[PDB]
Amino acid sequence: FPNTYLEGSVRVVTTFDSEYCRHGTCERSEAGVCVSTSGRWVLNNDYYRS
Amino acid sequence: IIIWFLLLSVCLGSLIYSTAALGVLMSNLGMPSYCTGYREGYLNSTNVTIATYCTGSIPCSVCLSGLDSLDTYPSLETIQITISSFK
Amino acid sequence: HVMSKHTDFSSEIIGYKAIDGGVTRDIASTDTCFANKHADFDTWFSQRGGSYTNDKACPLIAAVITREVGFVVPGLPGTILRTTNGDFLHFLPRVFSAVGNICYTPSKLIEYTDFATSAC
Repeated sequence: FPNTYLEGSVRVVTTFDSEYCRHGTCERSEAGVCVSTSGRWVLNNDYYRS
Repeated sequence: IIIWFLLLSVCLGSLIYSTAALGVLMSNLGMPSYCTGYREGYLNSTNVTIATYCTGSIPCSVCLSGLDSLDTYPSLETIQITISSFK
Repeated sequence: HVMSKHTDFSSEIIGYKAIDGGVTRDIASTDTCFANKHADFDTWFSQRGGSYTNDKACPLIAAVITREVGFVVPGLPGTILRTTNGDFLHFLPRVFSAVGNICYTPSKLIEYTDFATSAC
């Protein structure tokens, strides 16, 4: 799991150039910073960017 | 040579089947018998799985056949899945 | 082995939840098959007009209870209780009334409506 700085209704996350995995699902992401208006799972890629 | 070992394995399997039949007769009619100890210990034990209780021993597992266990649920498993990579 | 129905601790149950793929999820009327160990679930599901077939290859039914029942096993949600007949049971204990299905983050506990789209 990546490092986070804010949890709740709004989340901010930081990522590195390595794949991250959670319960039953592993995903690949690039290094960067992401901001979400909802508590949904967030990773740095085109799929979540869209 | 190999035939003797095969016959020994067959005889051991027949003895195990006889013990299982004795356990079935116990479950049907009582019963103070060979398989009482394993089931009596397992019922009061907190071991939800037979693997940790019997430690892989064949007769212990044979005596415990027919009872509910946590291992019987296939839905509790979770196969690890790798998501799609890119476009 | 064939599953059986039990009615113990029926007065302490508020509702029922389904466990699919090792993760608890809400129940919808469109689902057609479950693994059940309770008889009151038939009245719970019939009042909503649903029907189902019992099989072991289908999500398990667990009851939300207001009483601490059973013991905790690592890797399994809720609590596990074994009946006097050897059958096992599953329950969802809670501390406060406003509880649905709760998942664990590395730091805190946050409720969720869908596992696939949550911080779980």
